Amino acid sequence: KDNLLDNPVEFLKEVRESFDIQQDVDAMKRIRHDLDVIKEESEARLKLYRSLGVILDLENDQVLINRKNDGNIDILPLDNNLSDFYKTKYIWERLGK
Amino acid sequence: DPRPLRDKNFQSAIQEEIYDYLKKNKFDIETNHPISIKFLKQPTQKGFIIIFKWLYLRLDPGYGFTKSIENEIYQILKNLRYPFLESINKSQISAVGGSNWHKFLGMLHWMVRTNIKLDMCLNKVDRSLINQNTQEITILSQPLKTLDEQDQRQERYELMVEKLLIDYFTESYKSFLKLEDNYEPSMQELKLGFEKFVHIINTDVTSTELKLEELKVDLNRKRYKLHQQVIHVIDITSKFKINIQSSLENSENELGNVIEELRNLE
Amino acid sequence: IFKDLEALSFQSNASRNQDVFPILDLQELVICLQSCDFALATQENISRPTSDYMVTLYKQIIENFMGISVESLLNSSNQETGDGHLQEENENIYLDTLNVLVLNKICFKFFENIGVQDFNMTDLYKPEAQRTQRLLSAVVNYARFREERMFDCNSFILQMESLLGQINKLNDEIKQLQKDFEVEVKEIEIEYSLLSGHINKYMNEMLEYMQ
Amino acid sequence: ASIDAFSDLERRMDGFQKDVAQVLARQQNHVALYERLLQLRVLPGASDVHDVRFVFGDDSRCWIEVAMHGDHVIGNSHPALDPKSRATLEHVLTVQGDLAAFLVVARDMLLASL
Ligand SMILES: [Mg+2]
Repeated sequence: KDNLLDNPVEFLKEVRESFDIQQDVDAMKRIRHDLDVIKEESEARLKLYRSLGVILDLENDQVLINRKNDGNIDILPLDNNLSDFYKTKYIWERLGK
Repeated sequence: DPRPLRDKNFQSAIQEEIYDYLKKNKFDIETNHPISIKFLKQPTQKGFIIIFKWLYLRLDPGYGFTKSIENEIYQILKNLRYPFLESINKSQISAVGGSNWHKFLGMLHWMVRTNIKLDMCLNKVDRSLINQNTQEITILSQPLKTLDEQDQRQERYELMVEKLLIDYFTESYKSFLKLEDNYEPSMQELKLGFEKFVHIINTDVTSTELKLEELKVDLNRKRYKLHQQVIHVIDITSKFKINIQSSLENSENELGNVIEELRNLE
Repeated sequence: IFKDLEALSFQSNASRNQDVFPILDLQELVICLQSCDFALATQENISRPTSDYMVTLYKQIIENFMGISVESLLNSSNQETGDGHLQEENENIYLDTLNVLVLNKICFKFFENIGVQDFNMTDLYKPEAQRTQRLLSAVVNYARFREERMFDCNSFILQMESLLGQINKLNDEIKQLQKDFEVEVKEIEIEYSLLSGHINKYMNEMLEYMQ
Repeated sequence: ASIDAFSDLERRMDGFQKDVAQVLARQQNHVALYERLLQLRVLPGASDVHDVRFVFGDDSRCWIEVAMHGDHVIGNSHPALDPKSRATLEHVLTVQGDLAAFLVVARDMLLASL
């Protein structure tokens, strides 16, 4: 009779055996390795960019300029707003006062 | 022995009760030995033997008294399990109308009461028997419990028909000893009875048959219901895995690109 | 212990039968009673050694032929009304006597049915050899007669066994069906359990890399 | 552990399915965003005497090289910086050490020339 599994036990078993655990685990290991690579190979350049005085907030979707001493700062958004040349020009102009 | 036998009031009362039982049950008419008999406060040995014989034959008819009952009274009482047997010496049995009659008088009373209770007991037995002769058909006619709950039914049927056959055997044998060789009456009584049997058990058959055909249906409904469930899991499980793997495949590629761009030094 | 003196006693060549049934000799009597599944019937015990065990033998006989239980009838003999008034635990004065006499009465009616008219207490508690053999002879004659009446009743037996057979076959079908299905549910539940444990294991090992 | 309880498992799985997806969000590319904003890449030097090359502009518009270990700290530059400027920067690195300052001054200087 159709709409009736011909052998359900064998089907469940066939699903269990195809459920490759170590494959996805190994994938996770590969991913953590990649993350550590990005960290190590980004450390210095990030230290330089932060040394300029620019810091990022991808949470608030905005960036911050803290080269203005005396409790003042600047902010810039990353929505689909204006061109990149504009952004760059503003960030650089407000940096080396 | 534990009884106020010598107390004159006690004696008077048990005398009254004895007299009442014997007179009510037509003792004097059935045996003219003492006739119109009334309070032998001073008994005669003859008469005492008469009374004892009457009462005991009422307890155990078919007993065969010898020609000197005095020689049997003690053994009769021992068989009856007379509780006060120890308080009696065989010697006193020969002439009880003397000083020790207070004991034998008591004995007589004890028999009267015993008789009272026997006729009562046996009555119940009769009733009980009637009850048994139907119990089976009643219990087998109660609402049918599923196989696991109703055990020992085949024994009930076997017993029922066994009792029918026993009735046929007993009555037909009565005829046989009476020199009647035709048992059609008994046989008829059997057939009638057996028909009742064939009826009730037939019900069972039908019942069971129906249940069988229903069970099939039920199972076919559950099986489907179950396989669906299985299918369900095998479905979403699959999806689940797929989805997870997707999440991984994307990630690894993404980070890959990132690393590549972190290493492009054109 | 081993008694054959009764054999050396004078045995008249003439005879006189007062009963309607034949009087069987000791050995044949024992053979017939044993063939009726009364294992307790032996030449040794149904001779002068006729003792208290006769109560047991008569109980077995009546219970087998009348198809009733003596203990049951005695139980129903001793109870008028017991929910409230309890004047029964103390009156030992009559209980034993009454059980004894009731047994004697059951035997009495049974033997009345099979051609003995004077069964009495002696036959149960002061039993004698010759009279015991007379009573048991009545028993045997009735047994033979019955064995002949069975052939008249074989038809009923066969029909019965047929119907009971039907019921049992059907119930066997039921039991087989539900057993099979229960097995299926068992196997499936097993594999599913392995799959659940597998998935849970997968999620546990993975979560070690999340967090 | 009965198939009837599979509902329960569908919960955990739906959570796992979720949790995994949340941890693997693409959010490790800070460096590239920085470079795109500032239009400043840090590259190897064209001559390994000067190891570090800073590059301003999307094209190879401006750039300057630094060999902080040798005896020629300030190396090449395509915008053709004059001696005075080169000494200025070499002191913004040798004495000051403010690398940010060096980058702002170098950018202002290089973007002035062609
Ligand atoms: Mg024979």
